[PDB]
Amino acid sequence: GVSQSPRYKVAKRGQDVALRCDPISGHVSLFWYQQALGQGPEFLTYFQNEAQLDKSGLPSDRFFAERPEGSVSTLKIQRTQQEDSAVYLCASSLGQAYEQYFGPGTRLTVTEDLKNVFPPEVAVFEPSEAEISHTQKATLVCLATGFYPDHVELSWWVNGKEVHSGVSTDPQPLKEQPALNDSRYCLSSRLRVSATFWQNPRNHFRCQVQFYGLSENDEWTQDRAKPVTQIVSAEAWGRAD
Amino acid sequence: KTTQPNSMESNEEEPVHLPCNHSTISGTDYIHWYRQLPSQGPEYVIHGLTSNVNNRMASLAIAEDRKSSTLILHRATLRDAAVYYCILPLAGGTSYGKLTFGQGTILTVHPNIQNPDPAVYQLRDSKSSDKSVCLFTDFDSQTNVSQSKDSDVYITDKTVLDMRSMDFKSNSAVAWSNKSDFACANAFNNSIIPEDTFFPS
Repeated sequence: GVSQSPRYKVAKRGQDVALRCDPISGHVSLFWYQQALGQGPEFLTYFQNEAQLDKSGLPSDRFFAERPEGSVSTLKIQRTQQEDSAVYLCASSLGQAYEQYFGPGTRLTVTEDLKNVFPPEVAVFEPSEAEISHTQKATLVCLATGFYPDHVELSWWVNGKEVHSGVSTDPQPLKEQPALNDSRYCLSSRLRVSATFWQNPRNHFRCQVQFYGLSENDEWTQDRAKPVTQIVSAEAWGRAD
Repeated sequence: KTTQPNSMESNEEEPVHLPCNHSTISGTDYIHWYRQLPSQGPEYVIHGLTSNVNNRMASLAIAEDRKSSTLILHRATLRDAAVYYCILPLAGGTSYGKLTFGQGTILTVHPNIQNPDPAVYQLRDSKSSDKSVCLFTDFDSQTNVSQSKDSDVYITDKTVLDMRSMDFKSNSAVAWSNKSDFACANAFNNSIIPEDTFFPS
């Protein structure tokens, strides 16, 4: 379907950014939207082939879009401001009589200083012996904390294989310091298995948190390790007890 | 312009009627519905200019006076939980297919818990963490989890966990903190929980 890149982007206030959209082949119409947290998508601009027929949604002159060959489109935002923080969506359709197909979106977070960027710390909490005795089930909890921006994807891996069944991850990262605008975040996830599965010491559980941060093009002058895109994991082995 | 209720709750397997208000629309105007699942981009659901328009998942209904429309989900499942947008685009003139998404309605689909077994468990601490974690789980879908009255205590909202292998669903919430006075016995004190909730001792 429709693809977008980068999927995540953190930028320092005042820097320029470029968001790319690769629409479905042959789709004449392309739409760009800006979606702020807890809000619905807001229309930005429209293209019919290479012609930008309606750009009434562009916030200011800092926003510019192009679709030079009637296919790939780029949305550029110059001198980014905190208010630009949002998920930018792109969609394409064959034409007016047809439905729109959306990309996965590009989540942009604009921060005052890149020193605000931190990777998550990850910890796994083993099941309660009481839950095991009472329900014959075992719930593991993963906590990802202290990260910024809120650009993460958490997954569970058992014996080297990703699991989907029995997992429940929070929809959105929580602010550790609600009062601060550059507050770091925390995210939790649960993996529930049968008691017998947890009691097997041969079973290996790993909580993996993919963090999206700085790239090679970003400068870094802090003493700590550069907070680049990376995975941070925590593990636990089954226990007989 | 259209308006919809801010949110709506439904139980799995139940049909769901999502209402939409709008100015009288002509017999040539179409109503479109899109939905957006968590952290995903929007997706088309259905559109039409009359009632009795449908597909697998849903049907569209338009009131006789054309002042309201309804998206009917025949059999809601957990995966149907999402934000639903009722859109009334322009037809004719210089229209090109522009869609104006409003705020939409948040649909939450609750699991039908056959055998509630509410309990609060303390999980084993982690060597690299100074936090203590408490798990409130297996309670009926009618139970609501509130935020704590402490800034040092973090509590997530309830979420559903589906163990498809055993066709078993459960509701749960987590609370954690590094405070010394923090204990699972009081972690969820700001929430109205079942009186028969199990607290291991």
